[PDB]
Amino acid sequence: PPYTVVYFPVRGRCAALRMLLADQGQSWKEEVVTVETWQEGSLKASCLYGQLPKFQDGDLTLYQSNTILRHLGRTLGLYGKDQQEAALVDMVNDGVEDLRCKYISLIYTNYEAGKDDYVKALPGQLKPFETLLSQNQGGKTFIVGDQISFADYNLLDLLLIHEVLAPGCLDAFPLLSAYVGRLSARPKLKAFLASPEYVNLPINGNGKQ
Amino acid sequence: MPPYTVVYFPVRGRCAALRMLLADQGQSWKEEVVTVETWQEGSLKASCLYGQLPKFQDGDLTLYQSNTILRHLGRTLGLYGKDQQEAALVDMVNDGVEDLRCKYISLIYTNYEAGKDDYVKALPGQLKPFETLLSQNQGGKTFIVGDQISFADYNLLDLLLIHEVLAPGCLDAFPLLSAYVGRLSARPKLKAFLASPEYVNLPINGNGKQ
Ligand SMILES: N[C@@H](CCC(=O)N[C@@H](CSSC[C@H](NC(=O)CC[C@H](N)C(=O)O)C(=O)NCC(=O)O)C(=O)NCC(=O)O)C(=O)O
Ligand SMILES: N[C@@H](CCC(=O)N[C@@H](CSSC[C@H](NC(=O)CC[C@H](N)C(=O)O)C(=O)NCC(=O)O)C(=O)NCC(=O)O)C(=O)O
Ligand SMILES: [Ca+2]
Ligand SMILES: [Ca+2]
Ligand SMILES: [Ca+2]
Ligand SMILES: [Ca+2]
Ligand SMILES: [Ca+2]
Repeated sequence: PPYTVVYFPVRGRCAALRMLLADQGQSWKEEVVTVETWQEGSLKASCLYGQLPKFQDGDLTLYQSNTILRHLGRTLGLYGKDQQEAALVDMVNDGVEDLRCKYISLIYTNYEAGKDDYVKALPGQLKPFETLLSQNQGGKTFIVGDQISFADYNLLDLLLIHEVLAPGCLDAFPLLSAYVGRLSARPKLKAFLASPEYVNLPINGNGKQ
Repeated sequence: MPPYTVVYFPVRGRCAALRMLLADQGQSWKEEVVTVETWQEGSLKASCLYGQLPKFQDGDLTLYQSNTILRHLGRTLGLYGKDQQEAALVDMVNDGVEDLRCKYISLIYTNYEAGKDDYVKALPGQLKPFETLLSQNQGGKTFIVGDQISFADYNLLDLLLIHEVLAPGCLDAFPLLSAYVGRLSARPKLKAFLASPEYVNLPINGNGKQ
């Protein structure tokens, strides 16, 4: 396969790029890194920023989950139709990463005491994505433009993991709700999301969700 | 009138790198300044996509997210690598810059007193990947990716400048980063901008800490 994904046995920051690859019919190899192997230190020391994911595209080695998403976006034509739409794609993805950031901070550093405040704040954090859908073909296509982009895969994962954290959190948002259903029904993606490759990995590395 | 408008607090902050980019590229822009009082009134904030600044206008294109603005100017002004592989390396650098900027912002705004010594102790391990990247590209003598400037250079340069204010001499451990700061800061239009009142008379951050 042209691609290799190197990561812990978790969905985490590789979930969206895996959905992208599956949906696009691309083949890849998973190199699973155990925490025992990670704690040994040598792989970590070799990583540019001492972190995973690490990704290989033939001779090219990449780090940074959003670098991997933008690279796949660029090379597979999942980055909008022109420079103006590419900027809108980036603006969506940077917004997804900000909330993913907040989610990861809750999960790994403050889950027991901070979940109440997080869930209370969540509608205000999701509403921008509903507003963006409402301004693009009535929400009937994708988050930017009329073709899928890497930002759609990242937003879709963000929405899925938030439905597990806070069940019902999309019920006030009809366009986000319909978008989750529509993209989740794309045949290759539907098959991936139902497969044990996806279903039998935990969302996060500490067993919280 | 200029095609660009930057809408921000009277701070360098997350606009410093994109302003350096615009000035070094000889582009004109308008600064729209937002006071704390205006921000607190709430109307502008409610109208912002994610409730935050910067906001950037390029004609009728309205953008938010500082790295979105950097990438957009990187596309439209040809500062995004020579091909697809280089563009990915440019992203990889910028995402690393943003991760450390993140940590810097968290120190400055939420934990300066108690956290500064720990931060400064961790800092060489956080700067070293950028020294390593320079060492692997033409011996560190040109740019952070490839042989032409990219938006990631302006963001990294800003990152390095504010860390020298936070931890003077921190680049003494990193000869290629140190020479790089000096070199890029000497580019004539950028040198002029960095010396000018419109840069020097803004604070680095919004809370008076640096
Ligand atoms: N920007 C990079 C981030 C990559 C990243 O964070 N990788 C993590 C896994 S997902 S991140 C999962 C978890 N993150 C956190 O615990 C961060 C929570 C809080 N907000 C904080 O800033 O400390 C974590 O593993 N943090 C790492 C740590 O602090 O030790 C990793 O490799 N960790 C191994 C390591 O660093 O040794 C990307 O997008 O890929
Ligand atoms: N991802 C966006 C970030 C934009 C952003 O953070 N904008 C800030 C100014 S620079 S950021 C400076 C400062 N950060 C902090 O106070 C805390 C940083 C820590 N990591 C945390 O998240 O808790 C801050 O203003 N945090 C926002 C806040 O809590 O009000 C803003 O508009 N704030 C006004 C607002 O939100 O109302 C981008 O890249 O442009
Ligand atoms: Ca394998
Ligand atoms: Ca396409
Ligand atoms: Ca339902
Ligand atoms: Ca324009
Ligand atoms: Ca160029």
